[PDB]
Amino acid sequence: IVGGKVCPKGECPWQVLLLVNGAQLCGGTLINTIWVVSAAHCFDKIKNWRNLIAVLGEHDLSEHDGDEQSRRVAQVIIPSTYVPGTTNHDIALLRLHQPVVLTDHVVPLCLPERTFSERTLAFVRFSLVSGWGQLLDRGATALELMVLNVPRLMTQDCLQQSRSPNITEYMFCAGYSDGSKDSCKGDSGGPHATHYRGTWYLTGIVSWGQGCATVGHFGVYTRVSQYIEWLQKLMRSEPRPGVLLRAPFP
Amino acid sequence: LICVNENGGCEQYCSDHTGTKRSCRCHEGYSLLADGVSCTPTVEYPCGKIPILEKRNA
Ligand SMILES: Oc1c(-c2cc3cnccc3[nH]2)cnn1-c1ccccc1
Ligand SMILES: [Ca+2]
Ligand SMILES: [Cl-]
Ligand SMILES: [Cl-]
Repeated sequence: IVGGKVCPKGECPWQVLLLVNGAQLCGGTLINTIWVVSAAHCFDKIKNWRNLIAVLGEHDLSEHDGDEQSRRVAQVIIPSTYVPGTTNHDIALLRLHQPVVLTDHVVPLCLPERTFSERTLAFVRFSLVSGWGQLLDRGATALELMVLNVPRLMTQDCLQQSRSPNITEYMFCAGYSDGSKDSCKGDSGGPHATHYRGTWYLTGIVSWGQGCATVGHFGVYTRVSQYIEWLQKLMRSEPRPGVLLRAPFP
Repeated sequence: LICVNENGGCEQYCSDHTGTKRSCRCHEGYSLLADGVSCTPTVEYPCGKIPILEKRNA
C-alpha cells in the first residue's frame, strides 16, 4: 500500500497473510471460519501446494504477540475462465484445513448478496484496501499492516480519466491517478471493503496490472459481485483430493 | 417500497415480492427486528463488525 497508514491492530480483523515456504505471497480476506477469498494470479507459480499457509490476526511481521493463527490450505479453487498470467477472473476461494477461532483480532468480512452489492454497495464512493505490500513503487514491503481509503469509479469514467489490459465487467477501478495512493505488489488478494449502515462487506479483491501508483492510472480490482453465487455454491460443496481445483464459471 | 431505491429501507438484504411487498433479511449471525428493517447481532463475532471499536463505543 502506497500513501496509506498503519491499520491499528485489530481494525482490519478479516485480513489474511498468505505465505509460501514462510515467504510473503499475497493477501486474502476471511469470509467465515474456514473460507478465504484471494486472487487467482497469486497461485500462478506455485510448485508445491503443501507449503501454503494462511495467517489470521497478523499485524506486525517482526514479532509474535499471540493473536496470530496459522492454518494449512486444503483447497485452492479457481474459476475455469481464469487464464494464468492475466487479469480477468482474478479470484480464488481457499479452504482452510482447520477453522480459525474468532476473536477480537480475527473476524470475517461479510460476503454480501449479489443484489445488495449491485444495487447499493456499488454506489458507496469510498472503500478500504489493505495489505503488507510495497510502500512505494520499487520499494520495500511493509512490516505493519497498512490501509488506504480509495474511491470507486464507474468503468466508463475510469477509461476516460486514464492516460493496457481491458477493464471488463469482472473488474472495477478505484483509487487515484496522481501517483500518490494505490495498492501494490504484495497486496494482491487482499480486501476492498465497503461500509454500509454499520457493517463492512467484501466488494473487491486487489488484482494486478501496470505499476503501482503510476501517474495516469487507477488500481484494478476484481468485482466480487459477479462471483457471489459461484462462491456460495462452492462453500456448500465437499472437498476434493488435490489442493488445486478448477471449477466451472459461471 | 422497492429494493433498488434506498435499499428498500433495509439495513442489509432486500427482496421484492409480488405486489407492493418487500422483505428485508439479515446475514447469518444477525436477526431482524420488529421494525422489519434493522439487524442485530446474535453472536459474539458477527461478520463485518470490528470488536475493538464496537467495545470502544459500548
Ligand atoms: O501480485 C503480483 C504483482 C502485482 C503487481 C501489482 C500492482 N498493483 C497492484 C497489485 C499488484 N500485484 C506482481 N507479481 N505478483 C505476483 C505474481 C505471482 C504470485 C504472487 C504475486
Ligand atoms: Ca505479529
Ligand atoms: Cl458436492
Ligand atoms: Cl496436491
